Amino acid sequence: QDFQMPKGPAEDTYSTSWTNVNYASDSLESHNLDIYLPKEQKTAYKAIIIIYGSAWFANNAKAMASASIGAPLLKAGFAVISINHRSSMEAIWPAQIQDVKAAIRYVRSNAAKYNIDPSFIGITGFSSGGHLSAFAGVTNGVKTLTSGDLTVDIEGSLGNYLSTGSHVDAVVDWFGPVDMAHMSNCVAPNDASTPEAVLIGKKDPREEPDWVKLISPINFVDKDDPDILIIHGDADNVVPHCQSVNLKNVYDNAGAKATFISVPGGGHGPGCFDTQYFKDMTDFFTEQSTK
Repeated sequence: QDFQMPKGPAEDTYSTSWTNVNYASDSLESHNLDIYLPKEQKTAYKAIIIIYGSAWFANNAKAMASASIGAPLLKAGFAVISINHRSSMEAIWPAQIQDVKAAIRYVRSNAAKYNIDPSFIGITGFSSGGHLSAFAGVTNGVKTLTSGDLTVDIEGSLGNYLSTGSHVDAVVDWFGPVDMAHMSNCVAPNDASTPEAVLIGKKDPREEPDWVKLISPINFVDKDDPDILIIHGDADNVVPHCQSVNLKNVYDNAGAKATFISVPGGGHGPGCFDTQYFKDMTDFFTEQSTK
């Protein structure tokens, strides 16, 4: 009757909540995040960072990501930290990834204050958030990436915790676009009308091999990189299934560890956010948290 779309995780799934905390020591809402500790109270919680999907367009949707995936993470026993990032329309790449990295230095540096054990900081996201999650899980320890004559600052200088590591320990990628060389028909780059074109500054990806390489985490997968779980629906009409197939193939051929879960009849979210696959995520994140 009076209806309210779910805003953040349900109230009974957490004991403690800090909302609209800035992680960049500035005044931008694109640089805020929210933190939730489980109901089952403990001395410390290992942490999972989450990122909304939005074709990189949104800068204010951390409550959607919380509402979608936060409850199973809280019930599994992890602190859940949901972040904002800047819109592709207000800062082109690498801005989004510098935001994620800054958010990570924030969580790790201040873990104690939030009763976070920084022993483990996993990361997850859906769609473009899954992209950003994955881009972090293949760039632990990297401050710039260069392709041809193009150089991008991945770590950035955002905020006041630059000495703290900006690394993540495990990744769950929910149907993210991770191979932009093959987004069109799964064989080619898209044209300049698409969200990756805006991400690289309204250039035609078909003309920009270097930009396309440096927004595509599939290009940096290494044997030693943190393990990853990839979940994609085989009827996804927005980001094609082939993306996740490719990412898994690359993890497999580089000597790294990827699990790929394909969701039959799964849309771009629909059918994928079932108990079954939330469990795949929480089981994964638990095994990683303990190993």
